[PDB]
Amino acid sequence: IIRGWIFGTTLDSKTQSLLIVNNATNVVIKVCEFQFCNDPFLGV
Amino acid sequence: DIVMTQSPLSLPVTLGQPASISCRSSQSLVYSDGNTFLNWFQQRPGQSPRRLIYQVSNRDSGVPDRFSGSGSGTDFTLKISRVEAEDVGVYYCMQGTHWPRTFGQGTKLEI
Amino acid sequence: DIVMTQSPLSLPVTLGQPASISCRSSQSLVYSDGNTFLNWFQQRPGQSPRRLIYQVSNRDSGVPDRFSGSGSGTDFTLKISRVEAEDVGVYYCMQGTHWPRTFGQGTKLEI
Amino acid sequence: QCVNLTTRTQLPPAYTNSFTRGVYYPDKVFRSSVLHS
Amino acid sequence: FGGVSVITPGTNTSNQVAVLYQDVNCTETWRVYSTGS
Amino acid sequence: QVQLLESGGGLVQPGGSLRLSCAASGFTFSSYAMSWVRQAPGKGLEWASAISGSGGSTYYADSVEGRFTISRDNSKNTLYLQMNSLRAEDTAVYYCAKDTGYCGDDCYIKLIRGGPDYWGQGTLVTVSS
Amino acid sequence: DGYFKIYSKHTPINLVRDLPQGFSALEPLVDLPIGINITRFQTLLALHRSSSSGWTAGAAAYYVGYLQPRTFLLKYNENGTITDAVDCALDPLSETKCTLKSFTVEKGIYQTSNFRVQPTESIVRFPNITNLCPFGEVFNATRFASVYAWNRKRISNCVADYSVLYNSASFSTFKCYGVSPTKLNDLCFTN
Amino acid sequence: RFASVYAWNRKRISNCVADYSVLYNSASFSTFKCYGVSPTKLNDLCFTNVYADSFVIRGDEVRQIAPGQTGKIADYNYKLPDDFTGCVIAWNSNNLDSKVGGNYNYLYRLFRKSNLKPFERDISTEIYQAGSTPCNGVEGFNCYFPLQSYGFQPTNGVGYQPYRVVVLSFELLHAPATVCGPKKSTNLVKNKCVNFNFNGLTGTGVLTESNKKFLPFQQFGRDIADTTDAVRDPQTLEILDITPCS
Ligand SMILES: *[C@@H]1O[C@H](CO)[C@@H](O[C@@H]2O[C@H](CO)[C@@H](O)[C@H](O)[C@H]2NC(C)=O)[C@H](O)[C@H]1NC(C)=O
Ligand SMILES: *[C@@H]1O[C@H](CO)[C@@H](O)[C@H](O)[C@H]1NC(C)=O
Ligand SMILES: *[C@@H]1O[C@H](CO)[C@@H](O)[C@H](O)[C@H]1NC(C)=O
Ligand SMILES: *[C@@H]1O[C@H](CO)[C@@H](O)[C@H](O)[C@H]1NC(C)=O
Ligand SMILES: *[C@@H]1O[C@H](CO)[C@@H](O)[C@H](O)[C@H]1NC(C)=O
Ligand SMILES: *[C@@H]1O[C@H](CO)[C@@H](O)[C@H](O)[C@H]1NC(C)=O
Ligand SMILES: *[C@@H]1O[C@H](CO)[C@@H](O)[C@H](O)[C@H]1NC(C)=O
Ligand SMILES: *[C@@H]1O[C@H](CO)[C@@H](O)[C@H](O)[C@H]1NC(C)=O
Ligand SMILES: *[C@@H]1O[C@H](CO)[C@@H](O)[C@H](O)[C@H]1NC(C)=O
Repeated sequence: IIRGWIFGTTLDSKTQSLLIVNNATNVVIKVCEFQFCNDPFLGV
Repeated sequence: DIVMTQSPLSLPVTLGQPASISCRSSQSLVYSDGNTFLNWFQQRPGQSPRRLIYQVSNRDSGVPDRFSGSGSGTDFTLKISRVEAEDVGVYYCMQGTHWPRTFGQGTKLEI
Repeated sequence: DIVMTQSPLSLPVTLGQPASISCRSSQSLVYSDGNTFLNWFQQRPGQSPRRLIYQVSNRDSGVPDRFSGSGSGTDFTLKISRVEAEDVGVYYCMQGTHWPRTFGQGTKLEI
Repeated sequence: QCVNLTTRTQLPPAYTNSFTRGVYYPDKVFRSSVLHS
Repeated sequence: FGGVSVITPGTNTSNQVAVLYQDVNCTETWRVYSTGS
Repeated sequence: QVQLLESGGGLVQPGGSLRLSCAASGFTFSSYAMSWVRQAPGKGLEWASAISGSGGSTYYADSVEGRFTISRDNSKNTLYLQMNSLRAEDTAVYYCAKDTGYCGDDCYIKLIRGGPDYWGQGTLVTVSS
Repeated sequence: DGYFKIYSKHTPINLVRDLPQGFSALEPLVDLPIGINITRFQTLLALHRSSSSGWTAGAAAYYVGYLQPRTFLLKYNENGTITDAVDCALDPLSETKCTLKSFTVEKGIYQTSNFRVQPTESIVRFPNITNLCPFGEVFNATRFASVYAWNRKRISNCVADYSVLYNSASFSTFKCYGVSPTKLNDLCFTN
Repeated sequence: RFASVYAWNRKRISNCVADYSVLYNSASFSTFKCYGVSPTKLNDLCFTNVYADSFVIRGDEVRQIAPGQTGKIADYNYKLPDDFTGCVIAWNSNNLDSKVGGNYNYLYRLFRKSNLKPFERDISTEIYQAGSTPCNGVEGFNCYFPLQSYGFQPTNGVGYQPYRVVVLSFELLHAPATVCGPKKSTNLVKNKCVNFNFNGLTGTGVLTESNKKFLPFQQFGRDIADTTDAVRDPQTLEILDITPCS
C-alpha cells in the first residue's frame, strides 16, 4: 500500500525534488523538477 | 538605455588629410571586467553595414588598415589617418555593454 | 652619461630598397624592469623633430607603417622596409634610461 | 491526469508509543561481545 | 548549579529510582526534571 | 563563407501580418545567437529581436514586443520572424545578423556582450493599403 | 552534507494496529549523492479500484516520528547483531546505565551530570548605527598614495558589509589574521 | 566542455585503477591540493566512494575551491565542507575553450539570499529580489535574474581566464572498496608473522582463519582497543583474524 516517498521543498516544479517510488514494475529514484499531483496515487 | 551622441553630424573633410569622428556616451561603456564593447561600423550607400573597429580600438579582419580607434569612459574617437574616396558614407557607434542595444545617430562623411 | 654612436654618419641609399641605421650605446639601454627607453626620431629639413619609434621597437601613432626597430643591450637597429622620398632627413637615437638625457650625433639619410 | 480526492472522512491523528525502536548500525564495522556507544 | 544524583536499588530487584537534587529547596520549576509527589 | 539570405519582402495592408525568414549556410547555425534588425528608409538601424543558438530563450525590443514573434528551426538552419498587426511605422529594410559571442544550449539572451560579426543582404517590407 | 542516507529493515508480524514492543536495528541500505535541500515530504498511498469520490483505501497503517541528536549505548552479541541499547538521556536509570557502560546497576547512589536550564530565546544588542561604511572611497578612489608616504584614516559610526564588493572588483588577496572571514559579519570593532 | 559552475555535474567512479602519473605528459596543472591524503601516498590506498565533480570557474576563483572559503562561488555556487576528504585539481583552459567574443555558455550565480551548504546544487531560474519590492518578471530595478555569464576571452588578463576544476572527494578505508591504486595481489600466507597490507590497511601480525561472520555490508572487525581484529580479504571474501606476533 505504501509505494514510496516524495522529498523536497515546494514540490511545485520551481525547484528539484526526490521521487523514490515502487511503480509496480521496479523501484525508480528521480531528482526531477516535478509538479506533483495534490493527491498522488498509484491505482490497481 | 544607453544614449550616444555622435559628432559632427557630417564631416566635409578634404581628401588626403587626417580626420576624426567623436562618439560621446551618456554612461560609461567600460565593463567591470575591463572589456569594452563599443563598435564602429561603416555603411556605404547601397551597402549593408559592416563593422570596422571593435571594442573601442581593435581593428577588425578584412578592413582597411588606415583606421584605428581610441578613448575611454564616456568619450571615444575614431581616427582616420588619411581620407580616401571609399570613406564616403555613414559611420555608426554601437554600444554593446548593456541591453537594449543602441546606436548613435550616425556621422555622414563626405570628401 | 650615456654615449651613443650612430652608424653610418650618412646613408646614400637607393630609393625603393631596404635600409637600416645602427645605434650602438656605451652602456645597456634595458632597464631592470624590462622596459627599454630608446627612441628613434626623424627630423626633416625645415621641421621640428618628431618621434618615429619608441622603446626600441614600438611604432608610434600617426607615423608611416614602413618603419620598425630592433635590437637589445648595447646595439640597436632601425629597419626601413623601403626607402621613400619623404625619408630624407636626419634620424636621432635618444637614450631615456638615465639622466642627463643624451642624443647620438644623428644619421643623415639621402636617396 | 491528476485527480483531486474528495468526500473523505475527517478523523484526528492518533499517537503511539515508539518503544525501544529507531536505531541503526552507525557504520560498517563488525563488533562482537562488546559494548559501544 | 546542577547538583543531581540518583538513588538506585539493584536492577535485579526493581527498576524504581529516586532522584536527589542537592541545591533544590522543595519547601522554601525548582530545577526539577520531573516530580510525581 | 558565412551567408544569410533574406526573404519575405513585399507590402501588406495595415493590421495584417507578414513573415520574414533568413536562410543560412557556411556557418554552424545552432552554435550562435541570431537577431533581426531593421532600419526605416532614411533612418538608422535598430534591433528587433533575438534568439540563442538553441532556439529557446528569446528577446524582443520593447517597441515591437507582443506584436513580433521570433523563432528558429535548427533542422533547416532557418530563422523566422512573423510580424502581426502591422503599423505604418514598420516599413523598413530588415536584416538577420550573427553575434560574435558563442551562445549555445546553456546560453541566455541579455547576457551576451559584444556586437554582430555577420550581416545579411537585407530585404524590405512596407505597410500600405 | 549532500548525501541522502536511507536505512531500512523488514519484519514479519501478526498484529492489528500498534507496533510491537521490542528491539532491532536498521542496515545502511543506500547512500544517494543528491545534494538537495530537503525540508518537506509526502507519502504515496496505493489506490484500489471500486470519479474522484469512488476510491477504495484498502487497508494499511503508517507511523511517523522524528530524530534527535542523542547518544546511544549499543550492546553487540557474540555474532555481532545488536540486541539491546541504552538511551543515554531517557531517564536517570538509563542515564546511569549509560554512565557505567552496563545494563545492570548495583544498589547505591550514582552521580549523573547536572540539571541544566536551556536558553529559550536569542537576544542580540548592538548600537543603532545606520550609516554604511565608506567602501566606495576606500576601493573606488581616483588615486592611491605612494607607498613611501602612505595614508591612514579612521572609520567609525558605520556598518561593515563585505558582500557589496563581490560585484565591484575581483580581489587577488583577501587574508584575515585576527578573525576568520566567515565571522567578520558577527563582530563589532572599537578602533 | 565543462558544465557551468551554477549547475555543476558529479559522477561516480568505480571498478577502476587510479594512476595519476598519466597526467604528467597530458596537461600542466596550476593546483593539485590534497587534504585527506598526502599526494605521495595516493597510490598506496583503495577508496570506497569516489565521485568526480566537473565545473569551470574563473582563475581568480581557484583559491575558493577549498574548505573554509568565501566568495561568489564558495557562497553562491559550490562549497566544500570543513570535514573534507579529497583532492582539488585545477588547470588553465584559456587555450581550450575561450572565444574571441567571449564564451557565454559558462555561467555563475551572482545573487542569492541564503548561503549554500556543502555540495548543494542551486539551479533555480527564478528572479531574485534585492529590495523589498515584489516582482513578477520585471527583471530589473530592485530584482534581477540571478545568473551571469563570464567574459572568457583569449585576450583577457590571467585572473579572468577560464580554469577547469576537478574535485575528487571520497571515503577512505571505511567500507568495501571499488577503486584501488596501482597494486597487484599476491598469495596469502597464514599462521606466520606477516607484514600485511589489506586494501590499504597495513600492519604486522599473524593471519588465521576466522570464526566470525560479517554482515553483507561489513568489511572490517575491530577490537575493544579500536584496532583491527579481523578483516574480510578483498581478493577472496574470506574472514581472517589478525593477531600480534609476540
Ligand atoms: C532550504 O529550503 C528552505 C525552504 O524549504 C529554506 O528556508 C526558507 O528560507 C527563507 C530565507 O531565510 C525563509 O524566508 C523561509 O521562511 C524559509 N522557509 C522555511 C520553510 O523554513 C532554506 O533557507 C533553504 N536552505 C538553503 C541552504 O538554501
Ligand atoms: C516503471 O518505470 C520503468 C522506468 O521508467 C518503466 O519502464 C516501467 O514500464 C514502469 N512500470 C509501470 C508499471 O509503470
Ligand atoms: C486541486 O485543488 C487545488 C486547490 O486546492 C488546485 O490548485 C488544483 O489545481 C486542483 N487539482 C486538480 C487536478 O483539479
Ligand atoms: C502525543 O502528543 C499529543 C499532543 O500533541 C498527545 O495528545 C498524545 O497523547 C501524545 N501521545 C503519546 C503516545 O505520548
Ligand atoms: C529552605 O529555605 C528555608 C527558608 O530559608 C529554610 O528554612 C530551609 O531550611 C531551607 N531548606 C530546606 C531543605 O528546608
Ligand atoms: C550465534 O551464532 C551461533 C552459530 O555460530 C549460534 O549457535 C548462536 O546461538 C548465535 N547467538 C545468538 C545470540 O544469536
Ligand atoms: C542609539 O544609541 C544611542 C547611544 O546609546 C542612544 O542615545 C539612542 O537613543 C539610540 N537610538 C535608537 C533609536 O535606538
Ligand atoms: C565602484 O563603482 C562601481 C561602478 O563603476 C560600483 O558598481 C561599485 O559598487 C563601486 N564600489 C563601491 C565600493 O562603492
Ligand atoms: C530545465 O531544462 C531547460 C531546458 O531548456 C534548462 O534550460 C534548465 O536549466 C533546466 N533546469 C531547470 C531547473 O529548469
